Amino acid sequence: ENLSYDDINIEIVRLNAIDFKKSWAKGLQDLLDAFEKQNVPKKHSKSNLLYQQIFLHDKQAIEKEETYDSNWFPIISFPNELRFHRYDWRLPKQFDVRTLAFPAIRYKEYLCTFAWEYDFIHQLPKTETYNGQESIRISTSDILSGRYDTDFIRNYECQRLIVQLINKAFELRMKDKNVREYQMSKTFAYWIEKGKL
Amino acid sequence: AQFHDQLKARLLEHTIPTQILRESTLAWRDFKNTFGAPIRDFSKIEGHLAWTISTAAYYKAGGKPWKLGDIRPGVCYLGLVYKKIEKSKNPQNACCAAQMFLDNGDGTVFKGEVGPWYNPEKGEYHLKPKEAKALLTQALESYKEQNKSYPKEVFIHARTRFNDEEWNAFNEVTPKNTNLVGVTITKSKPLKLYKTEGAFPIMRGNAYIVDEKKAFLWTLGFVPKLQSTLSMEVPNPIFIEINKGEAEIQQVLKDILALTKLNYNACIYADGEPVTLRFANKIGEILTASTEIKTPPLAFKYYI
Amino acid sequence: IKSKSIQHSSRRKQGKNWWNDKWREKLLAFIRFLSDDQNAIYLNVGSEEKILISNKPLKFFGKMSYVTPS
Amino acid sequence: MKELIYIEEPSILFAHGQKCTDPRDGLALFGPLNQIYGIKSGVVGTQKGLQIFKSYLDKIQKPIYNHNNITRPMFPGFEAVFGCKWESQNIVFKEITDEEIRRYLFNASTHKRTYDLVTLFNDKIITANKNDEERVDVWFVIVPEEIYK
DNA sequence: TATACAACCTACTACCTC
RNA sequence: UGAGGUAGUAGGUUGUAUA
Ligand SMILES: [Mg+2]
Repeated sequence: ENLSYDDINIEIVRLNAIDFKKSWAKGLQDLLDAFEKQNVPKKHSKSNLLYQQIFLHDKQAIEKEETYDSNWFPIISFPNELRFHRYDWRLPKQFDVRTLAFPAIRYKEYLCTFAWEYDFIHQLPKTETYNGQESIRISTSDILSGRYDTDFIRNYECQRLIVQLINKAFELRMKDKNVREYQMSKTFAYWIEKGKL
Repeated sequence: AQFHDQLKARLLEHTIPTQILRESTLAWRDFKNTFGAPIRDFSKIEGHLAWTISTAAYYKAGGKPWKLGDIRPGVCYLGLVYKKIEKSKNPQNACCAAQMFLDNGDGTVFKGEVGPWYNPEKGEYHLKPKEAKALLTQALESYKEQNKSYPKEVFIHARTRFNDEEWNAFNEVTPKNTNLVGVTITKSKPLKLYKTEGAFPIMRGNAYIVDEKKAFLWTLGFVPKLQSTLSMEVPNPIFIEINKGEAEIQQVLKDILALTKLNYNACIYADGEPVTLRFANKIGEILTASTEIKTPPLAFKYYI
Repeated sequence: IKSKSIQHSSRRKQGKNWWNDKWREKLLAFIRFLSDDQNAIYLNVGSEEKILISNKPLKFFGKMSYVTPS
Repeated sequence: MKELIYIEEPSILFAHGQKCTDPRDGLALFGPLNQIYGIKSGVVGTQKGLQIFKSYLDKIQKPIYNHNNITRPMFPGFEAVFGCKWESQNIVFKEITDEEIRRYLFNASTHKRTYDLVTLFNDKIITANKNDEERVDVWFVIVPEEIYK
């Protein structure tokens, strides 16, 4: 590769040269192509496999466009506001927030029952609360950075709470459908039966 | 597993290369499975077995099969792996490293920084300031001894994240003109890119960038040259994050792939994970079975 | 089946014959089976509110690919 | 629709300063990077293990093929690929008698039996290392079938 | 200190070979 | 342990919030 094209000796610079400078394999493949073109004579699978190996020494990828599916199913909309209700003395201390119709958490110092909606009746029918003390936060600032963080709840916790609500809501929803349950190590699996479909 | 690690540990004490071969591997037709069928039949892959065994034997006798060429000159790649030592004293966590760098003749130096630095907590897969200082100082001194100069950059990668105490200790040790970059390589986050039309999976080398500091890399899948797949059942990508550092997300991915192309223990196209971490895990598995070696050898022949 | 081993030894047996297509179509069909609306699935997070998940997963595309073998 | 970037596959060097991506093909065409002159082997195991090892070592001196020679490149042979002499004739042997394995393997605790087998094998290896004149570059441990279980 | 979660970590057995 | 990969199972730790 240190021999300039302006320095090649006469009677060679006008011929058709094969480039072994970059890689010897490409040069050898070009040599074999030239030999096979101009009917060069040649004579137990040690050479057929060898020839295939030389040919496939570089099966480079092509500039072809492809489209790939994923398993990340997106969420197109959220409820407008995330609510925080008092329900003090109307919710027993020895009563878990699970086994309840709607996804609710009892997180933070007070203002428990983190659910998106009201109507936990027939399960704790105190039905006597003052809605003025309830705290309401916009889900837009919770998910999308913003100034949703305060001394009440910082932004990081405010999102790990929403992920918990979604993971619970999926579990409660996937029970009015027509599937049964399987218990894995750390999660639940949903499968369809034989009679259905 | 008790036999192999103990044998390697004592021969490590005596520094003797060794290789364990089962009788079923070398002669698989003799050991049938009570039904006239070999338990492990190598009929269709009899040449791959020979490739692997010959390459391993050649490497263990002091010979280089190949070397890496496209790697940034002036950087050090360190891989930290934690193994749980819980036998008598406490559920301690030992840290074993592996170092790779290339300069002064285009040669490749692939060793392992050893002398496991412990941490006496049940969890806490991190290093206290003194142990981190010792680790970085030893790696830097080894590089300076080999290259007669200090590294321009250091590329620390691990399967766990780094905390501010460890990074402050590292920056305290590091010289005036040396930069440090931390990378965390998780392996099993749930992303699976299916191909819409064909019955063959996504190609190897495709990378998806989710942010200026995080990206996915497909180190497995369908490779054009071999016309086959490096895995099965819709290969899984790996997750790369630039934790505690300042660098570009493309150079990191290129370096990760280059590191994946260094598996001497087997003769394959490439492996999913970088080899600097796999060899560190092997070193840890070998060491934790022994009893308090003072200064273990750093060469890879004795371990693998 | 009330055993944790014969299910592993059957999962590993059955998964060997399934490739890109047989996983993709099955996952998409299972997701579409649950959906109530033609384009979303309803999660009742309350008596008046709900969370919708799109029926069609995220799609990626690239400019470099390979010629599929026969 | 998100865009996926592509990273070109790295290249590993071989003999003569040449480049490739598949180590098997690169070794087959060009060869290794350095010159060790031969591998003087040493076997530890029963006599049947020695016979198995010698048979395999003689087998790998000549070409071996697979079913798909594109998915898995063939093996030319040891000396053709590496340029090294690794032969069955120059083998140093240290024998583990059947009585020793029968005595040590049976009974005892799961830890004790493993410690006993490791002690036996490594005592043989170390004693051969320090109390012998013949050089052994790499030692091969041909583990019998019963020791594994 | 112990029990309800989301986010991260390691360590084993059992089954495949394209 | 000639190797590589896929999946299952078991536990643990930190940051909240409670009893
Ligand atoms: Mg090995």
